Amino acid sequence: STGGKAPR
Amino acid sequence: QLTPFLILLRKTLEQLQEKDTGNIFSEPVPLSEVPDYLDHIKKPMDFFTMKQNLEAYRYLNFDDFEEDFNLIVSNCLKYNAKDTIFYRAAVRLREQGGAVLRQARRQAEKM
Repeated sequence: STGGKAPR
Repeated sequence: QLTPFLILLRKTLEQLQEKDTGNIFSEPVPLSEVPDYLDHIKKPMDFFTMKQNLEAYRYLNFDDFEEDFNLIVSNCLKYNAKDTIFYRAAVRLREQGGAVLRQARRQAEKM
């Protein structure tokens, strides 16, 4: 649903 | 009395931030890394912004303080997929913050 954040 | 209430909120905010063991919620979500964040999240929140709001007299009752903690969590659940450490960290933050907010509210409602 969103771009997302980079895996931590 | 404003001054002792602000002292209580500062203490409470430090207690909540201590639960952020991943250092995930301590500063705004960086738009340089998450360019679409504002397309989805109407009112970003984080612990640094809460500290600024506190000193700017934006929290004059416990409810408005708790509301912004709850936004840290709900924004994260909304933005991130369930499988991510971000989402899971927000679930944990809510769980751990509960006791902190419960105790602090009782202290506020003694004033």
